[PDB]
Amino acid sequence: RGSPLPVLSWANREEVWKIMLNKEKTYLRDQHFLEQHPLLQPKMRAILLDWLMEVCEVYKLHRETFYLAQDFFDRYMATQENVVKTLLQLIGISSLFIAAKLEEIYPPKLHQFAYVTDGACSGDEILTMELMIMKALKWRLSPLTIVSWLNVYMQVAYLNDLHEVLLPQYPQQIFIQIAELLDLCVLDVDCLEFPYGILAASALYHFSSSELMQKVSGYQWCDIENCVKWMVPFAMVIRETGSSKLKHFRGVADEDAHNIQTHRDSLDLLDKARAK
Amino acid sequence: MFQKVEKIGEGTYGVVYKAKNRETGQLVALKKIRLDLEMEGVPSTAIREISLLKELKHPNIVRLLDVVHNERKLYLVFEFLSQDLKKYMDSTPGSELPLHLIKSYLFQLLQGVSFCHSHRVIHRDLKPQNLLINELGAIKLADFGLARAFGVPLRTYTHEVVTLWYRAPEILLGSKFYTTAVDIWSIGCIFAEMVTRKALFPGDSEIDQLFRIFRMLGTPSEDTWPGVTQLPDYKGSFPKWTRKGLEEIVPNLEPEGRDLLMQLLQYDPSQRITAKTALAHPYFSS
Repeated sequence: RGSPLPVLSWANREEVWKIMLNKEKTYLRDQHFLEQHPLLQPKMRAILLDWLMEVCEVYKLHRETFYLAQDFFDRYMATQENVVKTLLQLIGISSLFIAAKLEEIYPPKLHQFAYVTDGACSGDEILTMELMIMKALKWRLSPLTIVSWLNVYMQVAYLNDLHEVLLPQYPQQIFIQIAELLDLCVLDVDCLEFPYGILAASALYHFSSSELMQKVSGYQWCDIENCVKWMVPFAMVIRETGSSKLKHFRGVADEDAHNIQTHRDSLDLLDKARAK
Repeated sequence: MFQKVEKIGEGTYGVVYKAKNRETGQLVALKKIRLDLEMEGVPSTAIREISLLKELKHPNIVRLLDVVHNERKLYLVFEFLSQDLKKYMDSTPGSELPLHLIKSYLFQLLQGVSFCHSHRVIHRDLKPQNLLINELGAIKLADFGLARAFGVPLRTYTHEVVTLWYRAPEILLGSKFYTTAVDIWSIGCIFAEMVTRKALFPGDSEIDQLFRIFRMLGTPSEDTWPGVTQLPDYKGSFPKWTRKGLEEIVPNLEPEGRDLLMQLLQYDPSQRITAKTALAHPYFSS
């Protein structure tokens, strides 16, 4: 797929894109990883990731932090076997601790990561697990997340006359509306069949057009068609329940509020969506 | 395990050492993290440095050879290079850098930085101490502990970044956004330091740092830097110094070098030359 980026002062736009596309080749996902954990059920992954989104909203963590944690959790579980369901909480909160230290300026302290587990996970258990995760991933902790792709697509959609790519200039409401569909989709392990850039392009298509999807992603219909069809019931349930409004967060500039991870009762929505 | 031939300083996390691998006899540099002393486990700076250097591979970027977790210590194993540019310039051979070497070091610096930016990485601590030189003429960016992988587009990041003397004015004036441009400013400062043998702007505070820059380049205005008066730590009460001619500061530098220095030290981050454009500059042409 050709580069949707404008001419850049700071790089060759085609190299910058090639490098981003090479990430999706380097960072692998496996929609069947739970076959290596044969008594785990996909609903257990849904419950764990939904809970991490709740922790993120409580502590005002970035959507980037949540999607780093989701990626770490999914890639780590794909490297292991026979994990007992009682350890998913520890793996998830340790994934989010790593993501938070990477991505936040002032991440919560270890004691808050332990605190939110209501006695199930000590600080020491989280420090052991973070090293287990980072070694199993070979310190590959720089994926291009689902939400990073939405961010780049929104910037291309709304690009000003100066072709400025680094200073953000898209509206907040379209961004959180598409992210909300993505947050629902990521609770279903079948989402991992699709590259993260294709999951994001597909949720964008469901909120826009073929013409905008092609302009911002460079994908052709044939690339996203299977993802778009898989996403239909998820988009429907979001359109029927209605989209959430932009929230205000204590100490967050109201113009940056769209970058903060939110939480709604998505397990309800998930049931309805997988029902169809 | 690793034959710790010598200590060679302290760092962003823990302490630094020269050493030899027993099963190879190969020289390495060792950063030791004492996990027993870290309440937050592996420090953010180390997770960032390791993750970035696992994938950021270029002739003008220091190589991370291994990461070793043994007992309650984490060791970052880097390739060994003889010394940094600061230690080189402070020593007798290096007191007077030839004009050809200043040019070949700057070219390499820009190649390394250009590769970082094209890979969506901002270094945020470029200074002579963090540029490692080998015995063949190569120079490499080191200490990626203060770096960040940025989004396209990016968001607000850590407010106070870059060693004070190398810190761009958009940071000193508290801009909400900074870009890859903060790295180019640092390179401008490093270029001048190679030519003059001393720091271009050795401030003792943010305001002193800001004043030393304005004295040399003139006080920015809405005309030379649109939006500057709107910047949070801007004050109408700044003296209105006038731009010194650059030939007076770096007289032994060839005119095309002085042109390049001037483009690197544009105070408007919007107008500041990129590493990619700097590499195409006539200063580097034969």
